[PDB]
Amino acid sequence: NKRVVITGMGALSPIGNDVKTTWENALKGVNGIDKITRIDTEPYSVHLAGELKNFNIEDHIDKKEARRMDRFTQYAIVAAREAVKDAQLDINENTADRIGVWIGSGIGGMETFEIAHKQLMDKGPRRVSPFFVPMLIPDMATGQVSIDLGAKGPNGATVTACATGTNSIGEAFKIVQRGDADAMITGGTEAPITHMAIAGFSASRALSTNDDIETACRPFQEGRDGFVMGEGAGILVIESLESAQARGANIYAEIVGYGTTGDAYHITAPAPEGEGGSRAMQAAMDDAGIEPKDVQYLNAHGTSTPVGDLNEVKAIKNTFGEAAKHLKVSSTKSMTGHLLGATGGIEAIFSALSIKDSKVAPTIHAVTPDPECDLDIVPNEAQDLDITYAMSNSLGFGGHNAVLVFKKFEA
Amino acid sequence: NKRVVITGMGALSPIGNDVKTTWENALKGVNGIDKITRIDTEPYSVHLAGELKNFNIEDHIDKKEARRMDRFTQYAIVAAREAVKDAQLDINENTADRIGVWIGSGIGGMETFEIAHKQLMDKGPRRVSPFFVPMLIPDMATGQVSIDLGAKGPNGATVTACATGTNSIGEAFKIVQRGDADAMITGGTEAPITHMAIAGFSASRALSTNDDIETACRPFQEGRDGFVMGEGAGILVIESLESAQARGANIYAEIVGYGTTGDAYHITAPAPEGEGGSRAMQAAMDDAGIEPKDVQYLNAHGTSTPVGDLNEVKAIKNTFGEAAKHLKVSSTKSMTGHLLGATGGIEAIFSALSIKDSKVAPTIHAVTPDPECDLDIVPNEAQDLDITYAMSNSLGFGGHNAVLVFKKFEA
Repeated sequence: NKRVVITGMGALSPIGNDVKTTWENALKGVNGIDKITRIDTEPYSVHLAGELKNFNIEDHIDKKEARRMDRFTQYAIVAAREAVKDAQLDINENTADRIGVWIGSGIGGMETFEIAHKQLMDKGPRRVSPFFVPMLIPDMATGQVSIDLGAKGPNGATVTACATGTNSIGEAFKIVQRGDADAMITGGTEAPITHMAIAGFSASRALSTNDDIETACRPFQEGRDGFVMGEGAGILVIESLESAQARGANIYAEIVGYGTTGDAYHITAPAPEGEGGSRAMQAAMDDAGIEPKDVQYLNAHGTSTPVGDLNEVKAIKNTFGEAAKHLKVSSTKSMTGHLLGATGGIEAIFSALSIKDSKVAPTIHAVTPDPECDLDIVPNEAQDLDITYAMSNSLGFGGHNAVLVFKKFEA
Repeated sequence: NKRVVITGMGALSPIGNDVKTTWENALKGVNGIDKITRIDTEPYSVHLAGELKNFNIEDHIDKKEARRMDRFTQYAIVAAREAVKDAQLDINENTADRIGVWIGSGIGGMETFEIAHKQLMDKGPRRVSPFFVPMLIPDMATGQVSIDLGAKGPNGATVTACATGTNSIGEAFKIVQRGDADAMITGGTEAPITHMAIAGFSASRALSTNDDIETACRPFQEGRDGFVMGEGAGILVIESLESAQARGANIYAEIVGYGTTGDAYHITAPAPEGEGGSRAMQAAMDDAGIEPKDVQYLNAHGTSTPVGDLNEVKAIKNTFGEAAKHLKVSSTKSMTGHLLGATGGIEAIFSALSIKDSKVAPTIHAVTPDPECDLDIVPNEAQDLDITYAMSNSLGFGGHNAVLVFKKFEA
């Protein structure tokens, strides 16, 4: 059973258009949420989202070969390129067949559908673009990324809502571990800031109606009224240890555990006591061959929803027990917003970078605490911390629970 | 490596509302393709499709709960129930945690999107149903299926276009094999017969505009002009050998191999000479520990497209070699149509049932033999054949290739 290491990272987030902007800004507690500029939010009750700032796709890809990509694919391509450059992974005739792509998108090409549906309705089916289908479907990020990079190994996408990025990485992890690829370009991507997504998520009352930016998203806090939608992509290049060392690559961290469970409870509501989340955390630690004692850091799912944030704390308290007081939890979503599919990818990056730099990003807006949520939230300011094992949680709609455990590399 | 066996099957297809009907009808070369009744097809050039016949959802699910499910989820629920009943898998307090769900849908809730987007446009954002999001996204079939059955093990969905059914099963296979679950309810589902899907696929020139119900879908033959769209769901209950034997379950077949590759060539067009397809077939055989000599049957992808069908034969020829003209290949899409997400599941079923009943389903409409596609396609009439190893290919849009290898249960 081969050892799997992280050799590259790529990111586009509301707080940075590359990994170290994103990461540095994350340690300074920067706010990615702001008034929506992408759409006219007049008829809605939500006007805030974590949009990418100062981002031009034409800086990265030619116009003709971009007009044929939905934003969610655009972000994946840019982030994957960054991660491959970072790992200095050479994808060529000798290596391509064993270098795969496994990038999920929870929502897919929402904007593309809206445009093409308007067309069919308002102007007839005959004027629907021949590029509609390959722009719309969730696996098109993976397909387009593999074409762009020449990667030919195992090729897929795990679509599991908010847990999409974490599951996709986990699958890619087990693909390398079983020896079916030497390297995988993996993670999550999402472009949900659209008419239909805002109207859909607020219809189901999952979105915050707060118009003020300084408290809109406030994980684990009094007054939290749902998550704030964000966009971006979190991509990892993961390799076998053999491969990484053979080509001489720098190692960020090792991936050692992956657990996934289902609540089998409600289609949108978390299972009471966060029971599914607990079983997922336990499975990931059983995979890693560790116990709760060994985990210093946990990047929480913490979306700033009443039940979610409460149920996660309950899950953590049940699973860790005594070690719950002596455990650093952070919800980086407080800065980025909930990136949906892409959130698990970006959080895997945050987690692995936390092990490397011995730091933990804060949970900003930690103003009005909660007697129910009595965990070490690493409030408002970044703390130093020596980490050996980090956890990342993703507990999304549909009852999907996904957890990854990362480990410091030393030999 | 733990041995993984198929204990249950469930199916909804254009040629039957359960496995027995579907399979029996399949061995008689029944035509599932007929004029579309789902929607007014007047402004389009395509008027045929493989719709479910005499299927009412209220026979299976109460109207109040069905109204909150897109057809693709409705199909997944009904087929999963059948496979569970078939396997007599009991999901309870002691088992649920180790029984997972992994059901993919390549397209998800196309109809739900069309309805909600229309309301958003000509009425307003506040008239959008609160059930829109959980009806729309692709992982909701897995979410709703696990809730309905109480299954709580690994929870996910592999979305890879036409290869969705096959990849999903491959993932579930690997989950049991690594011992992360005792059983998995897995497969593909799809409800693609919608305005936006017909307009989308014809715009990209992938659908036949043929009206002749008896020649619309002619896999591998002379006049083929694209695929014919179908709906349905193909669900398997797969289990560890130890588990199936402990609870006393009848075994259909064993899953022994799984390969997945990426073309890294074109978004819709197959890699030249089906090179990616060949690597996927080789990977699955390497996984299974067999050579091309050992395969008696291969359920081909064969969607009735010029380039696709030709490139698959090329892939088969390149990979099997001498054994190529001693291989029994067949494309069951000739009868069901191309079910997209569901097709991988429906074909895994056919492949496994082919090993059990030692009978191969035919490729109907094999009227005009194309000189380039010179394979043993089991023309028009079902043949008898002893099978030890069966292959199922799925090579779809986005450059995704997925191959499973099944094996007659030994001991």
